[PDB]
Amino acid sequence: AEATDPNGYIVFCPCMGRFGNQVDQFLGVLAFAKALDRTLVLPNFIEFKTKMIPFEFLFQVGTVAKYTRVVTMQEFTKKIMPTVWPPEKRKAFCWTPRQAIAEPGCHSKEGNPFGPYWDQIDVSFVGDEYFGDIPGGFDLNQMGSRKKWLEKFPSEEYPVLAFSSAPAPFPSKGKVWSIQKYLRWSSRITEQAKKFISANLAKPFVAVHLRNDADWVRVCEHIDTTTNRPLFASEQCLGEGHHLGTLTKEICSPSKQQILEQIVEKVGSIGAKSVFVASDKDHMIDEINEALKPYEIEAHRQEPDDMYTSLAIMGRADLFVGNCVSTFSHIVKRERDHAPRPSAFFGI
Amino acid sequence: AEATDPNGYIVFCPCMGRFGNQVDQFLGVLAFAKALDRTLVLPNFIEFKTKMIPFEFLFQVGTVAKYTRVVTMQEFTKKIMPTVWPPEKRKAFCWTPRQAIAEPGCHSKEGNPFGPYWDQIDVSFVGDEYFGDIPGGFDLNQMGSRKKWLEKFPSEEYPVLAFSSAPAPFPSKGKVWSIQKYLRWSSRITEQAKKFISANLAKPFVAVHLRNDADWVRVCEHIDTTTNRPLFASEQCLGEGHHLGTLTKEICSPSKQQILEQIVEKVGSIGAKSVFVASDKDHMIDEINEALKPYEIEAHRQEPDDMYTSLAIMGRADLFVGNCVSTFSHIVKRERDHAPRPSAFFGI
Repeated sequence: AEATDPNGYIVFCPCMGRFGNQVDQFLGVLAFAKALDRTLVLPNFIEFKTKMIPFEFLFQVGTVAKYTRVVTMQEFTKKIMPTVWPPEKRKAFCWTPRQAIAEPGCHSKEGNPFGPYWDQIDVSFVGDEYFGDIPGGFDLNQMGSRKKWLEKFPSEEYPVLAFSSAPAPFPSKGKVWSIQKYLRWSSRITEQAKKFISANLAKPFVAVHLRNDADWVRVCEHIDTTTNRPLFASEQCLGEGHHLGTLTKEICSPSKQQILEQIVEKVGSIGAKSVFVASDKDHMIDEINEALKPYEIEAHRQEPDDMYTSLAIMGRADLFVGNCVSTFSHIVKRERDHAPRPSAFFGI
Repeated sequence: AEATDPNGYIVFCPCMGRFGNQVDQFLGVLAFAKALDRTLVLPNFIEFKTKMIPFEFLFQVGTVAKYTRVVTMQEFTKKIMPTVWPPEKRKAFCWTPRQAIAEPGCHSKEGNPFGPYWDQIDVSFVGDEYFGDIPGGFDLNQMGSRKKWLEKFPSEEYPVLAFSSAPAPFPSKGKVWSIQKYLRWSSRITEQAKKFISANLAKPFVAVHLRNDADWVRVCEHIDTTTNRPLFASEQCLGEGHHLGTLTKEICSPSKQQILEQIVEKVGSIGAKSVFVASDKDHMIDEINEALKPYEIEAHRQEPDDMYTSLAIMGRADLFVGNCVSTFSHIVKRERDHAPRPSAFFGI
């Protein structure tokens, strides 16, 4: 006999993008759950090898609970689902019906990682509900929107709002960035971060995020400086709606020369004794070491490059230099601001 | 030098479902274009063999123009696109960014028939815009929604609103059904309809729509009579929100016996001299002929079964017996009501 939340629950797939995008929307989902006053089922994060990673393996449940009411996916499946969310009542929630690429619907389980995510917790949907007629959908930005959610999907009939995709803005709104202070790395991640730092990174150290795979270069070469709209996390350095300047290809994709000059500069600025590099592809260790040869310091990376432990290391750095467009860099910026530790971005 | 509409244009893919669903949303799109006061680019309809069928091959442009301002796809590509919609300005419009199954976006051209549709008219998108923050999206149902469309997407910057999917409710709202009176079959279709009738269908004739492929049977066996919500076109026989009765599996998927009894009954009722059958699969010609043997009349079908000419034939029938759940049957019902000719449905 489990006593469940009378207001009910939200559960969702963090089904868009890599970890950067997933954390970016997760901040919004926390706000949305708080605003609706429903318990948030903490997601399994998704990694592409498909691997589901429990929230609690990465971040501390105790800490996130200081923002809003939460349960782990483990608690939800074992303790909550059996008494309030039987298989006959499992409905998925999306904006509008869509054509499968099956009747018109959300297609919550079509493709990867959509299907694997829900299959991980033995969930099949027996119907869809739509929220497009609630003004702003999940924004809660508009008058009567919050109440329409309560009106349209009452907890008795709808104890679980299960979302096909994260019910949150992408990219995240400035108002949710500070929620990052409630994402505290797990003990395992923090131990690993500390071990690496003591083993390889003489203090003070500069940590850098480099983004340079072909997919990334393609997005950067599309930038329109005349319209100058946000791209991914670009507002982190340029302000809301870019009121501070123009997003350039130099900012999105700094050249090897631009990277090396700016690293040498930042090392000089703080009298750094080591450099840490995290990258999606080219860590430029050999080129950076060649550049820092006169300072008698070296650059170090993780092998293999553990995404989560690298974020934690960058969070602990004496100085962080990130890529302004990258949501992965945005995790670091927000942690350093709120979890203020000095940060900088390439080309700004 | 073409003088174009200062208010601009709407173009869309009828990217959901077979022709029934496509016409169902098209009625809504006509209303939406009318409400926004933008010229509607008439779609190419989609058939799965992927084949694009020009609007004007099926329906009369003159007739639809009596509802709202329209141009054919041919006019749009040759006369309009070159002066107001250059490749650099071709943006797609959807509710929210989504994950491709590519950066987050509408993915207007991912899969089939999405990609082939836009490739048919040589359109590639260079960016996405979202409309989820306009209350109700394309509903225009809500106060300030119409004006937010005008405010957010002005014709100067946005001369073409190009939609990834039809910007219309599915299933269609009762308020749009009467718009079907502005869909008048082309001369080619009507000639073919008449030829078949004179050749095979002694008057008066009963026309029947039969739906029975495996995919269909699967949807019908999911019906919940206790919640009794609309399914596809079911409101055509049961009223808005089913205020008239309960949608049953008998209505959705009538048995062979139920079909045969009800056909014999309807033939009796009007002293019918022939039967016409249109089906997605089993036309039951041999079983129906066995049943009508005592009336000395026969059932006839088209070979191969031309979807469009069959709808036109059913529209002209002395009595139509349709499937209440089917949007294909709903085309017939609405034509007979508005284009009132007698209609009936199996199991009601």
